Parts: sequence; C-alpha cells; structure tokens
Amino acid sequence: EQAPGLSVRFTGINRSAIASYLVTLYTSLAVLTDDALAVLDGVAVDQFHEYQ
Amino acid sequence: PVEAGIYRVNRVVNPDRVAIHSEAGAGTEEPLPETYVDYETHPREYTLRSIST
Repeated sequence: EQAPGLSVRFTGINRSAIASYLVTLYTSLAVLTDDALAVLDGVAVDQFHEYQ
Repeated sequence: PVEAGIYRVNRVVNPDRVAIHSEAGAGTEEPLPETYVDYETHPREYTLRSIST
C-alpha cells in the first residue's frame, strides 16, 4: 500500500531487461437513501442574452 | 593436503559457448541471451602413490 486503497507490487523482469510494476486501486460508491442524490438534465450551455 | 587420498579436479567444458551481449551504441530493446556454465562429467581424479622401504 502506498495510499489508502492503492498498492504497487513488483512483478519481475521479462528477458529484455525491462521490469514491470502492478498498480491497483479498488473503489465503489454507495447511496444510503434515495433522497440524497438528484440530477438536473437537459442543461444548455450555449445560450447568450442581448443588452441594447 | 588431501583428506582421503583422492583429489578431483573439476573443469569447465566449452568456455566459448557462454554468450554475452555488448552494445556499441544506441542500445535497443532486444531480448538478452540466456546461458549457463557447463562442467565435465568425467573429471580427472588423482590418488596418492606410495614410496616406501
């Protein structure tokens, strides 16, 4: 473990004098109650107003 | 000294078959040679002889 949830392990050398390392991370996301998350959809970002 | 009257001389066979790689310039990612050192299966053995009277 380097950082919590991430690890680095040495694997060996592959007859070409090249070493390899394995870097792995495990993660997930949990929602305890349905009313803790909401999404607003269809948001246009290319509209502009005029000031005369 | 010889502990029990027998002396065995172990020798390497085919020293020219050990392969080494040396680069002249601009090293690459080519595979390296794989080798080992071989021994003689019937080495010469010396046993002490007596001079007595």
